[PDB]
Amino acid sequence: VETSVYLSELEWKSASTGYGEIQKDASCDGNTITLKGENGEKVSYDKGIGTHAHSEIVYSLEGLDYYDYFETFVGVDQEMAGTVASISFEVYLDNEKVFDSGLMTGDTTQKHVKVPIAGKNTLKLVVKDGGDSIGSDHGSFGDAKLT
Ligand SMILES: [Ca+2]
Repeated sequence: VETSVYLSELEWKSASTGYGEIQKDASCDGNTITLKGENGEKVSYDKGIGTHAHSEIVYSLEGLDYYDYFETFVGVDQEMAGTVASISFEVYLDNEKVFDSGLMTGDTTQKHVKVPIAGKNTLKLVVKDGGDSIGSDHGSFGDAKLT
């Protein structure tokens, strides 16, 4: 088995997005995924999932009970720096929310997610539209993986 498994290596049970394709290892516009770093500069990610509010992406963890955590960084993909981008990220394990970023705009520093998955069957990623419109709502999951 792999020591970690990127979500981009897995097939989802279902996936919706507000634009285009859910992109494997790229932003929803097909660029290298970038998030806002603590120093104000971009942080680039080789692996991850790029999507667009409103998005719900559901993965089965059947045959993946090997792993302790789901880990990822989340934020507005910095291809939309300077825009009206406004989103939130939620992560569910089975039927409960385990992570909620609250509102993130283009300048909001990326957030790290590390949630335990032991004993759970289903991982669901949600990108919501910040309560305005989906305009510029490009949300990326940097380094998203089971580990
Ligand atoms: Ca929005």
